[PDB]
Amino acid sequence: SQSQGIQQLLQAEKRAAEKVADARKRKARRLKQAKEEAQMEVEQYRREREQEFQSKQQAAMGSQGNL
Amino acid sequence: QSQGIQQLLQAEKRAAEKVADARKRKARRLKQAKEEAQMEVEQYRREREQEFQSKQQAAMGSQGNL
Amino acid sequence: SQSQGIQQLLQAEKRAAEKVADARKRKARRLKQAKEEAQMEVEQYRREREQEFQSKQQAAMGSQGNL
Amino acid sequence: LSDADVQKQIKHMMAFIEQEANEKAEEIDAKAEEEFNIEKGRLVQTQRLKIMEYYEKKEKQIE
Amino acid sequence: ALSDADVQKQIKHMMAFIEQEANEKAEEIDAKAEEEFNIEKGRLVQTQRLKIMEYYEKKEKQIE
Amino acid sequence: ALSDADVQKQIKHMMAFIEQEANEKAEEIDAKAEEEFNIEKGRLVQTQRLKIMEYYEKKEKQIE
Amino acid sequence: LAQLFLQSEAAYCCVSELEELGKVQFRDLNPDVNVFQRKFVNEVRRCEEMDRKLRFVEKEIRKANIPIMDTGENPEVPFPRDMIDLEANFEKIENELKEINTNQEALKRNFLELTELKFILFVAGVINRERIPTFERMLWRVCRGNVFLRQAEIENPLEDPVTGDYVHKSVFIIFFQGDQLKNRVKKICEGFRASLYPCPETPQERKEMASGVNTRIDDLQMVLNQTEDHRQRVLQAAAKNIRVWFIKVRKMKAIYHTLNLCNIDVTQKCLIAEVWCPVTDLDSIQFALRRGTEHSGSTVPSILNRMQT
Amino acid sequence: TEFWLISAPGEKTCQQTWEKLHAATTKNNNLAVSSKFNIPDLKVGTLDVLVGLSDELAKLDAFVEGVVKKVAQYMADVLEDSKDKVQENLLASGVDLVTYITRFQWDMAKYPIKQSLKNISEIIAKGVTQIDNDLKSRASAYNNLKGNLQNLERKNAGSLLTRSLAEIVKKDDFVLDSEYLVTLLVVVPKLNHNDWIKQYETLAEMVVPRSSNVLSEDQDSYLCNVTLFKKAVDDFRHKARENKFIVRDFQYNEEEMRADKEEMNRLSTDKKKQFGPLVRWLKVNFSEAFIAWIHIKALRVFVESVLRYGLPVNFQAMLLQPNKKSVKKLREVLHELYKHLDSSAAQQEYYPYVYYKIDC
Repeated sequence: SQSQGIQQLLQAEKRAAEKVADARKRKARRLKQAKEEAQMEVEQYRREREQEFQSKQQAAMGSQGNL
Repeated sequence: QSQGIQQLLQAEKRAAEKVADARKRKARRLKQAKEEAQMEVEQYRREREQEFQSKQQAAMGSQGNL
Repeated sequence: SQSQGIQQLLQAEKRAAEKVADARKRKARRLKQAKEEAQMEVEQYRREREQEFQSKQQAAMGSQGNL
Repeated sequence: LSDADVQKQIKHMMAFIEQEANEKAEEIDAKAEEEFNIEKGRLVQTQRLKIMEYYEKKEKQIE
Repeated sequence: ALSDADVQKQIKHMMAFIEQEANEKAEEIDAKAEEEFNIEKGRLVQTQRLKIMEYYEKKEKQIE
Repeated sequence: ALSDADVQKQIKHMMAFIEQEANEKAEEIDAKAEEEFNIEKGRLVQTQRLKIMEYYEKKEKQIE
Repeated sequence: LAQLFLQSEAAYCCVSELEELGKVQFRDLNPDVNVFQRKFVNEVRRCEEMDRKLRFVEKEIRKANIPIMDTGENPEVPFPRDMIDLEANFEKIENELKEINTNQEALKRNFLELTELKFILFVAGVINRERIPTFERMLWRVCRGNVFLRQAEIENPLEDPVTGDYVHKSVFIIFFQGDQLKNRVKKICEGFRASLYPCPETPQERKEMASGVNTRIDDLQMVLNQTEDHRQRVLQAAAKNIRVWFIKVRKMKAIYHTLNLCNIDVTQKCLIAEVWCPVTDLDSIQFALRRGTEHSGSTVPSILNRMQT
Repeated sequence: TEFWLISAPGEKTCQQTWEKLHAATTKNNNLAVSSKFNIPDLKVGTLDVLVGLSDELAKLDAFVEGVVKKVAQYMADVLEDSKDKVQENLLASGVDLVTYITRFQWDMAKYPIKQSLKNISEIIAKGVTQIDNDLKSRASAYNNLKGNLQNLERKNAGSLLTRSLAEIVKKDDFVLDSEYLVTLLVVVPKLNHNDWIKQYETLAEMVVPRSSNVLSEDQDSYLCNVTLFKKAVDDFRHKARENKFIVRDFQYNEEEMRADKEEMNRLSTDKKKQFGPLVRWLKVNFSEAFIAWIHIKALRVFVESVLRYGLPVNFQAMLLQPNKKSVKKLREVLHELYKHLDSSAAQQEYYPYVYYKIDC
């Protein structure tokens, strides 16, 4: 019955190995997603700042013309 | 206790009187010493002053005479 | 008679000791002589060189006044 | 000892290994989520401020 | 275990002893008073006398 | 199995041995003395011959 | 108590001759002088050292049960000054032999360890198994029932590297994931009579490594066997040479001892010695002296003067 | 009262009855007291941590047990709620261990049950360490006051040769600020008491008549004062020595004697004042220390039970109060109860259950 105990514990160890490799994989996946979302927010910020840029530029041109 | 106390109180009184009286006399003699010294040197001053004055009139006379 | 043979050998050793010390004394004498002779030789060498110098000098004066 | 004790020893060998594995993986994922948010915030703030500086200098220049 | 006379004499002695010491100190004090009298008089009279002499000597040089 | 004459002969032999060593040792000493004599002399004679030689040669060079 | 006087070289030869003759009783000429003072101490010391070295080797030779008959040549007894060099050559043998045994033991130890490895490679670990019931129990005390104990046995074990015998051996080997248990059982196995030093490996690479070392150790055992056979050949030749030389050396020492028992002359590097001998012997000795001095290259007359003291 | 702390695999719920109810296996046939521990559900991460915890807790347990003993002995010296003959065991939260064990729980007040074993063991360890240092400080303060107080009591104690005169001599015994008299004190043997009363008169010149008196008496000797001329002090003492009297040169000093009495009373007051709160504090801290002892060993037994049996963590743990001379039967019953269920692998080393001795 020794060979069965040997096999059984090796099976437990294998699952453990799978478990940690996959947890690390999820970590990696989440980190990439994090980067994707972060950049999305950055781009949102960019559009906002570009719009304010456009707003200021036209406002100044108009105002400056008057004076 | 009361006999020894009265005795030592009497001895203390006499001893204290003896030394206080001599201390007082010392102070008195020193003041007297100063007054007598002062009187003598003041007399000496007066005499030297008279000599001085005598000399000044004589000095002026000689100078006048030359 | 062994004690006599031994004393005669002692006498022989004493003579040997004297003969060598004497040889060392001669060595010293010979060295001083060497120095004295050396100086005598130097004086003669100088003499030879002086004679050659003067001969050369007279030849030179003749040759120099010439041509 | 009999096979019943062997199997008990084995059960114990499995059981501790599995518990350790489960705890470590859980620890790993919780920290992973923490690292997700931490790295995300750092990156965002890092570049947002640079963008701001770009914008502000130009705005100043505009006026 | 002592009579009145024996201790009474000793008490008298103790008291007289103390009075005698005070008397001797008083005599020492008056002798010193005389010494301090003479010391102070000599020091003062000579110091002032010197000041007088220097005063007049200077006055003498001016007059002459 | 030796007589007084035979033992004395062998003693005489030993003495001759000593005399032989005495002579060889002395000769060895005088030979080295001779070597030092010649070495020092050659050194000295060449050293001073050359010194006076160089003096004269320099004066000769000045002449020519 | 006649006195003889002659050169130390002639004296060397004569002592050789007189000692083998055996009819001379010498007197000590310097009772107040020690061996340092006699100035034979260098020669005796040399003798003592080589003597001890030879004895050392001889003892090892005797341990090996060698036949060396030690048959003769001893009577020749020469004593050249070159004996010092002979001594050194024999000294080299001692050093060589000691080095070989030291190395042999070292190699022997390595062999046994590799022998265990042969058994260790499934895998059969090595324990003494005197009281394994208790080893097992201690293992469970520190933690009971946590990991499988694998048993293996060794078929027909060979001589124990320590015990020096052949016992059955079996071993329980446990793989642990935790460091605390590895340290625990390390301490346990150190306390227990067991060799559980290498890590178990299932990978083929370790099996190949074990095969490699199992071959190498076989080659080292073959080398050991060769160096031991050479050593035995060397020991037999030395046994003969040494037994004969050994006696010759003992005679050398005897001679130097006798030579210390003399007075050293000042006039010439000669010694004078006194012997007590009857006339019969004195005549034989004079003849012996001629023989001795003739063996010495100097043929010194060596006068012996009869004395009536 | 000693208790045994034992834990069984607890695989069946019948174990409780097996442990407690069924005479064949119940401790001492269900005559001995066996109560369950209420232990929160804690987890052991790894085996390696389990072992570390095992060793660390054994060390910490011994540490705390020692502290508990130290503080209990301190209070024993104090003689506040514990003595050498009675009240040797400390109370837990003011009640006995028997009461405490009846209502035993792991205390979230000492360490949160949501803490890992490392953190829990650390919090308790820190607690006990702090308790020990607090004890070290308070005990030092008390021992300091106790010794200094006794030293002052002793100073004014003893025979007339060494006893302080503070409680003996009065201001009314001396002629103070005298011009020429000095007062000497003479300790005279009882056998020469009357002799001294007379003899002292002739020990020096210039002695004041009828000035002598008796200042105090003792069983071996009497203490008398004498007033005499200053210069005679040397002569009196010498002749007093000649007559085998011990004469002390004591100059009455009202300020020094009062200062000494005030210091004595001040230290006595301060010692009692600190004592009250001292012992109240210690009694409280020692109870807390005892409870910690209980908690930490319940954890010890927890983790050992886990190490001994594995998972899940439902074990049959009982606190046993042995009956007199029942230890043989107790061993018998517990042996048969658990030995047949586990293995020959497991006294001081190998016992079928988890077992720790509670020394109370």
